Amino acid sequence: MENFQKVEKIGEGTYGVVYKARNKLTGEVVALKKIRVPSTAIREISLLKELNHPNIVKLLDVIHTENKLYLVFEFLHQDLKKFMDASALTGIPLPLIKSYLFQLLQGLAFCHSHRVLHRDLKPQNLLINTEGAIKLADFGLVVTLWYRAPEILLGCKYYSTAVDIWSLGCIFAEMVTRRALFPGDSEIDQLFRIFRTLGTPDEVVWPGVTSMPDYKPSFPKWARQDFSKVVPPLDEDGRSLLSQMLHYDPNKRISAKAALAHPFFQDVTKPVPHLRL
Ligand SMILES: CN1CCN(c2cccc3nc(-c4n[nH]c5cc(-c6ccc(N)cc6)ccc45)[nH]c23)CC1
Repeated sequence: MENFQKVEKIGEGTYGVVYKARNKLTGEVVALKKIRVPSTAIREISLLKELNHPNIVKLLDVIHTENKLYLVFEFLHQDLKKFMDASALTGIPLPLIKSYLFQLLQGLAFCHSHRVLHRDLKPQNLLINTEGAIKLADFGLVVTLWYRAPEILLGCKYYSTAVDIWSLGCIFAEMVTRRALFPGDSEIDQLFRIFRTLGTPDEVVWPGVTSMPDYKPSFPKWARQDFSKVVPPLDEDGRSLLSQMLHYDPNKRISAKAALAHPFFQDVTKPVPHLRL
């Protein structure tokens, strides 16, 4: 760790803190996460090092010394959140939204084929570069609930890769409308905001829902809203794909692999964004 000079504090979480740092040796500029421990986690992390893909932020090295764990990541220059904020008055052009969505589905298809889940996708841990790339970061092993799948909120303990598809659907929506799709400030408000838009789930659309740990018969019954009202600007191919990413039933929810074959992506390209760094 003496091999690193911290340049500036990049992020703070409930696990650790992230710094932009320079390797006094390699010369490289990297993102250094200071985790503040389980041997099983040492092996869990050791496995993430092999999980290498163009759309996953590279774990360059793992450094375990004393009562600290440091993870050295590939550095990227901006997060999607900042880019969304910066594009808020014009909106991200559709071709770029499509490219980012496609690339993220590629990243997820990869992860998921290795039975790895992200669990906590959000704009803040999606990182972009000048080349038009977007990458998955901050894999999960005040907390924002806005992107949480309904099965998680209802207490499902052994949830699936489908949770990441739900999160990405919410992010897709957000890029298109320039507003959070489900901005809840508590678990129940998150759940109820979902219900109010997509309708209160029942056994018809989601077999087994009523026997989930935190499901309550006393949940209010709201009707599903018209989808054309939810992401207006978006064309029918986009809305179609979104609806399949936001299916209640995790087993009906589209896979990353299947989503990549959706008609929406027939004309996909790779624009370059204009980044102000
Ligand atoms: C809230 N945001 C976060 C992003 N922040 C940020 C701003 C500007 C440039 C940034 N570059 C990063 C970054 N590069 N590489 C990373 C790797 C992880 C990582 C961490 C954990 C894992 N597991 C994998 C990768 C997290 C963050 C980064 N983050 C940046 C701005 C504030």
